[PDB]
Amino acid sequence: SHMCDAFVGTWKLVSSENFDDYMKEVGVGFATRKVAGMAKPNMIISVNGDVITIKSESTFKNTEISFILGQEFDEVTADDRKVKSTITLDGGVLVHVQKWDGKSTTIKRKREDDKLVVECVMKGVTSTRVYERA
Ligand SMILES: Oc1c(Cl)cc(C(O)(C(F)(F)F)C(F)(F)F)cc1Cl
Repeated sequence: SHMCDAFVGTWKLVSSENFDDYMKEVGVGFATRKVAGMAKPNMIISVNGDVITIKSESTFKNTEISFILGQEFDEVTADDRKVKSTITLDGGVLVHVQKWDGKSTTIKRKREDDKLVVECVMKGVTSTRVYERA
């Protein structure tokens, strides 16, 4: 048993709050915000050795990242930002920082009861997205 066991699996979005405002703060344009805000993604998390894979799949976009904790990688986001990403575990929370154009946003994933809670923060704007097991 190990580092991310309680995150592994297939998760489905069940609620969102403040996501349009988060996307605005990040710089996402109108049409992408509308279509992305409608999305109901599945988040699929797996681990093989030290490599964690996170897939996000919806009618809007299918994306996938694989990474080792603490080890930076280049990522193209679903909104076509080219970012430098680092994901770490901080007291049981997966913390994903994305850097681009002198900006930064942080996405935190936490297990809470039977949910996986995702908090997306850009400056003073936070969005909370709740996922349940599929
Ligand atoms: O699945 C998704 C993933 Cl991985 C990422 C996004 C975004 O890139 C966000 F919010 F992260 F900035 C954006 F901009 F399109 F909204 C949205 C969905 Cl729905």
